[PDB]
Amino acid sequence: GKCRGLRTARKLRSHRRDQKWHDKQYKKAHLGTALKANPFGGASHAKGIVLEKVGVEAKQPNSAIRKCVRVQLIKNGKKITAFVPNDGCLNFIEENDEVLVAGFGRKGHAVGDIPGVRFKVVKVANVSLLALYKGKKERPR
Amino acid sequence: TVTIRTRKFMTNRLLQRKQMVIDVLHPGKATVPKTEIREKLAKMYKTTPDVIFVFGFRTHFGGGKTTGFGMIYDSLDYAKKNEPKHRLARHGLYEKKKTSRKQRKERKNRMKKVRGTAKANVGA
Amino acid sequence: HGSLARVGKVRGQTLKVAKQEKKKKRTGRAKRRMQYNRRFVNVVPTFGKKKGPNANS
Amino acid sequence: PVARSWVCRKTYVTPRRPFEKSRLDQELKLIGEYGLRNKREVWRVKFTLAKIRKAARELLTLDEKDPRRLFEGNALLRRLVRIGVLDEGKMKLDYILGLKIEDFLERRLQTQVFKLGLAKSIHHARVLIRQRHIRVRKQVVNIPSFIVRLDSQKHIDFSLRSPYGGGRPGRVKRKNAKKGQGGAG
RNA sequence: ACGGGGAAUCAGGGUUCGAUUCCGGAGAGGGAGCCUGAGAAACGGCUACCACAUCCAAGGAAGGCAGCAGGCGCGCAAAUUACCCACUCCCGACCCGGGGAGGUAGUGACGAAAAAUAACAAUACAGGACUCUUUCGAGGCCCUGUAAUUGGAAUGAGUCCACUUUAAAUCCUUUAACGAGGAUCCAUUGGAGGGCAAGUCUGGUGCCAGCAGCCGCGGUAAUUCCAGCUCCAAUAGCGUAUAUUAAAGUUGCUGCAGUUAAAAAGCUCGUAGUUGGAUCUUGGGAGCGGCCGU
Repeated sequence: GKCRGLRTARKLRSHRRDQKWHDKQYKKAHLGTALKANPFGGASHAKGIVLEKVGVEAKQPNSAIRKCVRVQLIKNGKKITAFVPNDGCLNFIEENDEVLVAGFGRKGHAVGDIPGVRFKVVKVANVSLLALYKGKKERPR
Repeated sequence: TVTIRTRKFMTNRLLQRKQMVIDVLHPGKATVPKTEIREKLAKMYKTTPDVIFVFGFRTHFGGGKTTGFGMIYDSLDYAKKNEPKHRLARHGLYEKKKTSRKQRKERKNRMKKVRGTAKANVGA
Repeated sequence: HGSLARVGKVRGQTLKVAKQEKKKKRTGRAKRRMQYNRRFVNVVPTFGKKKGPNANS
Repeated sequence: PVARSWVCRKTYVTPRRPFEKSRLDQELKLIGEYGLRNKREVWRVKFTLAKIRKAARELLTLDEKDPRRLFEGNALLRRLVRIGVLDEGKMKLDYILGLKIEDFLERRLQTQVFKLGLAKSIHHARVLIRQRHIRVRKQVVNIPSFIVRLDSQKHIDFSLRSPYGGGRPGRVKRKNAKKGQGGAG
């Protein structure tokens, strides 16, 4: 602190109050703009409907094709490219399927090789994509 | 070898009864039925078994000992007077109506629809 | 290379081996005992360096 | 609005680094020595000691001959002494900090049932507790956490009801004796 | 954003949460007006309007679950159209009636507590005490560990008579009888390049498929993908996404920084704000312990 007056409580509090806005992690949480522009509307997960299956070219170094899924969210009507996890799990996603969709892990930031894809597909037609991959549940059709 | 030591013994002249916490030793065999404890407490306190009401037994873990609460009234005319109706009914000397509260309430709300003597002609 | 057509390529084309028959692993304190026996009661002071449990150099 | 308690608290804390080799292999040294079943049984003891050891730190800040300290301190000392962890010779609360996890593991029923020699191992001891063969002052104790009061140590023996005592002989013997007379004819 | 008592985290300071069982407030689809009464601007009262919606012989009538269940819808997201006034209390003219208030079961891995999933011996074996031997080897009186080796002794998961429980039941506790060798009465969940505990093993793929919080792995000896064996970690739980706390001395009062890493106004005056020099009583009187103490 740069005012050690005994009667300086408000300058020290009112400075700190003003300088907390220059923090990212604070400015984000304490404005509507981060919580509005969030496609999930501040929710953890979100059910949406697959409208196409999309190949996304991996980043500069490594070079695969990352199989993601273009999603119309129910609650918002908003557009999302959400990644599909492990080997050969895009074979489990028929078009126009209700998929439960979570974040990727970095609180709405793009992960690894996948440019501007912040989401993974968790369940497809209310059946878990780990259970389909392990073959425990069979896809109800 | 089923033994009964009584405990917290108290004489309520204002409900006309003895009351005591009943410690029952029964090592080897099960929780002994209330009837047997009632007969075994009658011969203990020099009374008839009919004016005794002995309930709420919780057998200690391991099970060589249980604890219930007991009452010995002076007369059956006192017993039947100042005893809760469910604990009389366990001795087969009280009967309550079979009709559930769902029937009584649907009757009550149908009886409010009609006024006067028509209130009798709800249940047939 | 590889469009949407190559999905589940490598998962498909592995010689699918069925699991071996195991005497089932003991669970609870029977296991923690067995772990304690593998480490602190049996083994000897070794020349140079002590090896890892899964070690197969 | 209901007549329920709700009051409940954790009895352990998970350690900050989940893979300290030095900790992982000192807590398995504890589990082997004293025949516990998971690291929760160790973090449970460590947490009780840490709460005791927190309360002690709190009383040593206070001035000597403080009424709250003298009352609270003696109350803590007579408790640790009563369970056989600390000594009557050493009941002074700067010794409470010089006190560790083996002192509490020694007083749990599993280890007393073993170190009285009416069990064959620490793992056999849990079996004898779990299978309700042992008692403490005519009370059959199912549970090996049971910390033994210092006065209540000598009254650990078999149950009167168990076949190890003068009890009704068990299921396997009685079936093998009935099969033995079904085998003889 | 109902407030608070409080909750989480936590060296010391803090930060975040508090719709949520106690207190106080507010509202009964939205506004508004009022009757009765001690007490209401009441909604399980009434009167309109607005919105919505029911019945209709089309003239009319009836409605208010943010009470208990239950239904639709909305969603990532939340249970039975159960039994009971016996407990707790409340209401009434009332020892007697009534109470979806409340209690009891049902659903319930929100979460918390305890705590099974084997123990013990005889053997093969191996490592470590000893007489002894250069080495081998001998003995096992002593130990300790592993083999779907064998052997009885165990006790409850379950099955289940009875009592107990209780308004009547249930569960628990007690207790006849059954109830275990692959103890098949079968422990998962995630990992095994580094951070980070644990394979430079084998088979497949060949910058593909995929993994990968980050750094990275994948183009023909892949420690990272897909599997097998193996090993590790937590364990009846374990992973994931998101808010949030510590870690963050990366919001800094404690406690940060500002020549060059981000940063001192171009410079000065200047009012509120903040901070502000030194100085105003001391010596002894009374008493104790061994010059100093109360």
